[PDB]
Amino acid sequence: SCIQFTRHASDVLLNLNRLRSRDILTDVVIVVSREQFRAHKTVLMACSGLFYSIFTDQLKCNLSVINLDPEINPEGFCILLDFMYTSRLNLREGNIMAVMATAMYLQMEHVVDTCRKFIKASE
Amino acid sequence: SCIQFTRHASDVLLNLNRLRSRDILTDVVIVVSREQFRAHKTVLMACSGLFYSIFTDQLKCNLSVINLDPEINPEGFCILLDFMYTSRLNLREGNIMAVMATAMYLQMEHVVDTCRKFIKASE
Amino acid sequence: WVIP
Amino acid sequence: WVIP
Ligand SMILES: CSc1ncc(Cl)c(Nc2ccc3c(c2)CC(=O)N3)n1
Ligand SMILES: CSc1ncc(Cl)c(Nc2ccc3c(c2)CC(=O)N3)n1
Ligand SMILES: [Cl-]
Ligand SMILES: [Cl-]
Ligand SMILES: [Cl-]
Ligand SMILES: [Cl-]
Repeated sequence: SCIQFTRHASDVLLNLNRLRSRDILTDVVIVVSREQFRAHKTVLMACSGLFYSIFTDQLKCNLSVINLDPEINPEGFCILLDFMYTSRLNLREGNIMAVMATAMYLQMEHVVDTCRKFIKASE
Repeated sequence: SCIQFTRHASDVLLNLNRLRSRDILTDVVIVVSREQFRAHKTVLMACSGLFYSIFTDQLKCNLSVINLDPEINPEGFCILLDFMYTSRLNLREGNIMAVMATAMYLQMEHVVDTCRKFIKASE
Repeated sequence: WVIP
Repeated sequence: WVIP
């Protein structure tokens, strides 16, 4: 018999992004080919199968720095981190291959699906 | 020129609630008249003007335990904590006064608004 | 607010 | 996915 507030999840995510932009309560640095990205472990886990696995590991859950595979492109990661905190994906002809490869590595199934569809349309 | 994934914010919140239910990466205990509630500081801040003010304070941001005013009802808090993580509010004739009072104290404006409207309809 |  |  609950009532539901339609905009609540969006408003929560908007506030989480405001905290990220002001570097409030960020608890991890993600290192991508020397580029550094500060974030909240819980948001990373909520969006990515890879971060979910990393931060549920009894040893890795305590790390303040995570280094990604050197093949990962920092721009592709940046676009995906922005998507995690906003639901908006900056998908462009010039970045689609790097975004899809990063989303496959991060295990972000819905992003991989839209990249596959956008690539299929251009062939 | 971004594309947007409609269900992303809801899916993020659903995963944050799964982490809460499994007590994963919870970093604070909220004490309400001896009852204890584990949660994520970032989610509390994203939903409540009171928690936002508390955890942006340079001393309180580091506390692992927060004690609420003794007038706060633990059931009212529990219903509001559930709403924070789900967008669903269990509003009932028997709890509406305690829920509104707790939402006013926590500074959850949209919850206060619906409680005022539901109370006005019964008079 | 809605009935979910 | 939509055009926001
Ligand atoms: C599976 S239970 C669960 N519970 C809590 C969290 Cl934080 C979580 N995250 C997560 C796991 C896998 C995947 C994603 C998020 C996005 C994606 O495409 N795959 N999962
Ligand atoms: C105002 S900027 C901002 N930035 C980040 C966060 Cl985490 C935040 N939360 C917050 C503040 C006030 C209120 C709520 C959340 C719910 C409500 O009714 N009032 N606010
Ligand atoms: Cl470390
Ligand atoms: Cl995704
Ligand atoms: Cl403490
Ligand atoms: Cl609210």
